[PDB]
Amino acid sequence: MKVHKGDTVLVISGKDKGAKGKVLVAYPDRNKVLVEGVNRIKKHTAVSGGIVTQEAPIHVSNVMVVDSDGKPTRVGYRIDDETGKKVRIAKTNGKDI
Amino acid sequence: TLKVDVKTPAGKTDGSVELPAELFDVEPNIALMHQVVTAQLAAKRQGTHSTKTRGEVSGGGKKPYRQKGTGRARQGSTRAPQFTGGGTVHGPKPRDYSQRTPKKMIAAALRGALSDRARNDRIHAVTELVEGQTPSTKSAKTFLGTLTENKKVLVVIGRTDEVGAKSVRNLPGVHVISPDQLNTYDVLNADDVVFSVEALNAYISANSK
RNA sequence: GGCGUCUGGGGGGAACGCGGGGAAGUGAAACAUCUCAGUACCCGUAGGAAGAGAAAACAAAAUGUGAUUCCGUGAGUAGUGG
RNA sequence: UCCGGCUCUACCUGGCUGGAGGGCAGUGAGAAAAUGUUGUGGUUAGCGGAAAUGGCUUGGGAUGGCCUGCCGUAGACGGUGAGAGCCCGGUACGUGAAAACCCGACGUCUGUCUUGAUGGUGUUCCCGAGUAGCAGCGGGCCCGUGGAAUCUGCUGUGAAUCUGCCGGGACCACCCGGUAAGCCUGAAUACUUCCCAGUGACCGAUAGCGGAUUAGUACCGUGAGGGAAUGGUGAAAAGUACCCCGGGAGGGGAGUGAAAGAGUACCUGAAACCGUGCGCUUACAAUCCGUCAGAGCCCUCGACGUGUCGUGGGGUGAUGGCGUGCCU
Repeated sequence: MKVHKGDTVLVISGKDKGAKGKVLVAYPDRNKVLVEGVNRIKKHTAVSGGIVTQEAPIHVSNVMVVDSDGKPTRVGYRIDDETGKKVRIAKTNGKDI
Repeated sequence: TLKVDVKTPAGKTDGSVELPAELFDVEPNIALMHQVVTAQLAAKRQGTHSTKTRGEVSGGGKKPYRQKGTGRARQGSTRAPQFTGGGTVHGPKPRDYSQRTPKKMIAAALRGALSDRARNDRIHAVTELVEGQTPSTKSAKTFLGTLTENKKVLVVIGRTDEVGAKSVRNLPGVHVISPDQLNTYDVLNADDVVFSVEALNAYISANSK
């Protein structure tokens, strides 16, 4: 949904604004994603761990994919008719991502 | 008479247009215009407000219990109005609010509105909002900014000026109309009016004869 | 009538339609004529619409109109009516 | 228009029937199917789609405020941690169908005319029969049987084919109009179970569909049938690890959270109602329950002087006077 697992992003709204991370998980039914190092909740478990700190999801609208050069971007879609593959690109540099 | 200087997106002046007094220097009648816009908005109002009476509500056919003996109040249906879940007595039903306003009253209100605007020098005229077949909201915005610093603008243009319409459409305080659809409500909601020359002369040639 | 074979029907469906059947509460300050009402309900039937429809019509002396249906008026008039 | 074969038979001459150029139409009420080719024609999936990580500040969070820019055929509507044109779905706009289906077009094909029409002259035949009309009883027409035509059902009776018949509101004559008793016929018209896209000076959980929830459910009834109630934590479960009391429930610390005066009994959290605590009052009193006066007590605000006074304010109320609820 323009933001995929493994994609690197930058948080633009939220408490973790200015932070990057890999999209570890994506929930399109929720339009959320789960990123490393952001939205860090302190979960209580009934175990060693106890108050274990983990990452929670976050709305995909609050993140922007990062360019090749380390800049955010809205994501566009060209068409690779040489292989019929609709591929992702950045709106800034036009390069694939 | 009252002359309006036609303008161009280049800030030029194609010339002038005469404004007849019978259409642009009539005395305005506030009560007339009130009635006319009230009727306009009444026609706009769709009476899509309905309710169910105790007859339309589901059930309530049988008397709940014996008239006498129970110590309860007398009832004839569970869907009576006093009952929760029951009918609405005098509630909205679908109705058309369109007032049957006379044509002379409508026209006179329109002319009074345009005359107020003309007296206060709020009627501008132009050749075209932008040049050909490249809708440019930037261009239209800049042009209207020259013509007027106001928020509320009424652009009167033919049904064939799709380019100018589209160019000026997305601007917030702008309302686009055709001269054959001119109306008191839109003219009065507008702080300024901006005709195309063909549209203005069309209104003129329609309302003259 | 029996045997064989072939083609079809059968039932459902919210509304609308056509043809038939057809109440009563009510109103009339009673009530029966009348009304309610050809309503509700029922029956038989469809079609995507149906029905009607190409004058054994209207009209009124106008060299008149010219299938049917529907809308508005005519007009709550002419009339009808214990 | 041409040809052929018949035209009882062959012979001259008059009709029919096949074939051929061509028209004329057609899946239509006007005869009926099938057949292909084919329309950036449509529907049934969708796709793209500009422009801010902007600064400062507040805040848990910016979608707030102030200021900077930018797009705009896109400032429609929603979402996103609070009013987002520039974060997202998208919007304007533009694209997109292999297959199926529906509209077309082109033709195959089918039918028909094609031996045909043209325009004239005078007599016999035909022009829809148990019909019309008539009568009786009825229906319905504005018309409730009325003078009651027209239309129409049943029962009887029962004609005429054009100088004939029907209607022109009893009926007769004249005149006019039409030509029944045979059929078909699209459009304008009515409706929405259902599907799609949208709108609301419509409701917003006792409302709005009965049904936001287990809904025609639970439940009631033998049955037909009747027929409910039940929404909101938080932005995110981060849904309270761990310790303590406890059998548990529930709680207290601790923690999460911006907030637990958000703890799955959860937004706000009124009233009735139930308590707890403080002040005043009340156990010699006859009370529509209050009002007016008002002692004393308490609190409060000011002043001065240091606690009495005031342009005071409130709560209580000993006590006295007056006083017969609301509605109908």
